[PDB]
Amino acid sequence: QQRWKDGLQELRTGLATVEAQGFQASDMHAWKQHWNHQLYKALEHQYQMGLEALNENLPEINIDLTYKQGRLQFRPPFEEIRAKYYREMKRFIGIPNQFKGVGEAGDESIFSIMIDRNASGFLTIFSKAEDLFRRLSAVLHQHKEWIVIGQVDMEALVEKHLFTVHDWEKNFKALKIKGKEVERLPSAVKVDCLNINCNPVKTVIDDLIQKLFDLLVLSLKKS
Amino acid sequence: RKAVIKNADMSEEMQQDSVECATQALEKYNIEKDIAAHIKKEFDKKYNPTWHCIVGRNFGSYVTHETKHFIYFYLGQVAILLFKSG
Amino acid sequence: RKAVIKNADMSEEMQQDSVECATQALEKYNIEKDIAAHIKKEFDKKYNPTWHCIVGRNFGSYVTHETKHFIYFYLGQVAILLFKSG
Amino acid sequence: RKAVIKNADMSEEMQQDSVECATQALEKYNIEKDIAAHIKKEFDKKYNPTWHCIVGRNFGSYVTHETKHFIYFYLGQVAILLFKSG
Amino acid sequence: RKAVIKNADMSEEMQQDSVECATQALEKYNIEKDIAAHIKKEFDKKYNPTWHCIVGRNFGSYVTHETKHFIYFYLGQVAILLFKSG
Amino acid sequence: RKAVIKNADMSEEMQQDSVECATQALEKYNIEKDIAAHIKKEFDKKYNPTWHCIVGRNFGSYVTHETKHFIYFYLGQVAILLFKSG
Amino acid sequence: KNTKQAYVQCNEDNVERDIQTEEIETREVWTQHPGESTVVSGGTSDAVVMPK
Amino acid sequence: ETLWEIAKAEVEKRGINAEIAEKFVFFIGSKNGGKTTIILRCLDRDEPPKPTLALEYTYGRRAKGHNTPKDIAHFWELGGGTSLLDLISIPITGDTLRTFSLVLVLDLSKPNDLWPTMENLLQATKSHVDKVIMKLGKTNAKAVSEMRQKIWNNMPKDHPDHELIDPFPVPLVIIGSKYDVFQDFESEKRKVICKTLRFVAHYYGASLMFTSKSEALLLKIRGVINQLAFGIDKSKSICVDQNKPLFITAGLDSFGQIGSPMELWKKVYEKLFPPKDPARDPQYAENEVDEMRIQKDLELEQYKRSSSKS
Repeated sequence: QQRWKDGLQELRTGLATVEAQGFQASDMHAWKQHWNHQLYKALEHQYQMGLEALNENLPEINIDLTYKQGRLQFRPPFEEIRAKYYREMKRFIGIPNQFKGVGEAGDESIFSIMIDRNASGFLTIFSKAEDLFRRLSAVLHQHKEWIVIGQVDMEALVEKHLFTVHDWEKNFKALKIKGKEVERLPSAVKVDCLNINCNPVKTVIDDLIQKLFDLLVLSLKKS
Repeated sequence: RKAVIKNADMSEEMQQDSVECATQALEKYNIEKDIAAHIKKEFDKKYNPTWHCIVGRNFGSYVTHETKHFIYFYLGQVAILLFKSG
Repeated sequence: RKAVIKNADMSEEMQQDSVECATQALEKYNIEKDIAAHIKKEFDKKYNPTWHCIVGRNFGSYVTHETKHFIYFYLGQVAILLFKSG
Repeated sequence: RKAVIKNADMSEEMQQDSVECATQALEKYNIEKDIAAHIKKEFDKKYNPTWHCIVGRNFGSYVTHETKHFIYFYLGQVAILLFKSG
Repeated sequence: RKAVIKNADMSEEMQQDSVECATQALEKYNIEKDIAAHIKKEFDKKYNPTWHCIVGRNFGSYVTHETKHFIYFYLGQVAILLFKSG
Repeated sequence: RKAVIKNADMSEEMQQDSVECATQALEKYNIEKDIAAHIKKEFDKKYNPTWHCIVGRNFGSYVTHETKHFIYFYLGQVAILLFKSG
Repeated sequence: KNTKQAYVQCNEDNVERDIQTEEIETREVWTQHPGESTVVSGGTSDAVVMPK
Repeated sequence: ETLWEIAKAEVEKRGINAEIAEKFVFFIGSKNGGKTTIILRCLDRDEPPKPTLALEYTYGRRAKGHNTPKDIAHFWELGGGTSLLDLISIPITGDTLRTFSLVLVLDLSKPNDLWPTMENLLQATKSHVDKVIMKLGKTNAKAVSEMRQKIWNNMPKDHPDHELIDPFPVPLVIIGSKYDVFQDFESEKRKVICKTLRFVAHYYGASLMFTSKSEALLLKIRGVINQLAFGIDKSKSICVDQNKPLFITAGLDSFGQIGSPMELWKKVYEKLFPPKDPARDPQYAENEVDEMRIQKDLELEQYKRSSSKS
């Protein structure tokens, strides 16, 4: 975007050079108004491109996930990062209607019309936005559903109905398998816009299995 | 300007009148003593004497008030203390 | 903290006590809330309740006081309003 | 150039506006005193007085500010301190 | 630490006190933030709050001060800005 | 002519730009003073002030630079010294 | 009578902050146009000869 | 084995109703109707209002007092007859209809231009929420039955439930905006306008409130429909007699009282007001328009080929 602004400044200088030659309204009008129309087409191109791949080309956003007392915590809050996401979408569409290039003293309407004219693209950028957040919502639940994070106490259950030869091997092999599984929980998930760090999750779910590991092995020995 | 209530031991109706009365006083008067006077007089009329009002940008107070007749709030940067005593 | 009395409806002995009391409060306490609190309490003890004290650099007020129990004075740049009501 | 916020006790809107205002000031002016003056004046207009601004490459400060009205950030190698007090 | 006063709106006695205070601050403290903090606190104690101090070799400022409470001076190569506001 | 870097305390990208900028300056100007002026001004704009540039066929120097902003190199028989300080 | 004591302070809070900028790292360097292969230096394996 | 079954059973059993699953609300209104100002103040923000809206998102946070559970409320808004279904259909899904409610804000500036505006917007949203209840192929429709049976038996608290004059299976509260201009209408017009507002309240079973400073009901009732965010119903008395303030408790607004169906609509409708170049062709350029043409086509065609399922 800085290069867009820089080029417009050069055009305004060129126009200033034209008018500085002592011309009348008719002559300077021809210059600025004609080029202003060509700038419309150039700017409308920029706007249309965004409407197709706006979400794909927004600034990076990161968020840290962690577990506390059996609840998924966010740092910063989830509602916050998505609000920033939405504001970036808004900021884009708010550019092709505040235009100070050739003919900066003229009527800005020459450009702002493109916002409503190509407004059919709003469905595209917002549908993609919603699908991304839908997909983010799904994986957030998967991190809570795959490995239970409540993990209520288990001592009573194992001491009352466990640690016979056959039943225990079934329970403990399944535990070791869950260990192998959590070792594969990705440290982050990348989508079109957002990056979520899930490394803190991997740590906690690994410890949770290890806690169960010790419970079963330690009380088996005394059976 | 924007009303922000910091403290109140006061019914909801009197609280709203405190803000409304101070709002009108601040719009109508420039001098603090006259702003305060407007607010006080309005309360004496509707909710009986004896009310007291201090309006300003820089003060502290330590006062005794009647139960259910105390509010402290700002309109923008201007603090208003409004209470009954006597 | 030079004292200048601007207005009073108060005996000379209470006027002097007000200045000396406020002067001590101003020497000891930095925050107006505490200065006002000091002053008020000393009067309730010596001259019976109910006293009120407002201390500050920028305010106006409109208050009702008991006859012979009102003073308004400065210590340096800080105004102190001291009166009985209730 | 690149804005990096190190400290802030300030709403998100004022944070971004402070950067934007400083960015324009740095583009328009070379001398720190004039950069600061631009930033200060704009804040007094948009967010009410009284703001103060310090701009520089080498300093230490100790200041007192109003809650929710303090930011310290860099534009490149130039530090900008902006806060409300008074 | 030779002192050169560039601008002041301050009594002569406070001007001298400021220079002597800042001079001691630079003898005692190595870091600008701590130099500024020392100086600020000494004025809050003697001259009432709210004081602000900037100490450094490279900065500009634009500030608002209370009349008769501003000084800007150098001690050698180090500039000290000392004023009351709020 | 052929660029030969002898010493550098500078990033690889800035090193190449320094040579390229001096090369263009040497192509455009015959006078060393004017070559230096071109090189200095371009660096202040792209990499922030304050740079200094010396261009010549016969000199010795002893200077102080900011880290990552010093290069000394030849273009043929002409030496160019470029750094930031201040 | 049922009365209460209370107080208000306009200056409800006064937040103090300390600010310190970083330092600038500088070095002293030599240069000289006429001279030896090593122009300037900051103020025995010899594996350098072996390739030739 | 049984260890995981128990762990699963408890995390599944609990977690619906720290704070319970939050609701969210959509704001039906017009463009630059003053709605943004009300919303931003309700959320306790100091932000300047934006006139335009393109499916805007905002949120707020409340506490309870024993702790800060971080009670988050999500908000969506859109104003004017712009991309109505293209945007309204996106944040509203049947799976979350239980937690979704509507609020309608009326700009009193131009009641004439407002009635066709709000009607079209209400039709678009009503149609959508009505469909999503089973559009998703929700075989387990028990929730669908509960939603319609609860909503359509909450307004007719005492009045016989003769008919559903307009099946509206989602909560609604109606509020005005910028009533400061309302006093400046002809007395006859103010009365007909008031009847119109009350009429709509009946069809939708939506309470009505005025807009002021002392009128704290505005914030509260929004909180009520917004998952009790700012208190509970706090039912007050109707103001059909005074006609100076506007207020309706949904359920007491019988036509026989507020109007005193089609016939009542016809009366107020007809009485108040019945009359309800990007081409750049004449221009020439060679290099500018050719290159823009080429680039325009190449980028758009690539984005179409991506064959996104969105």
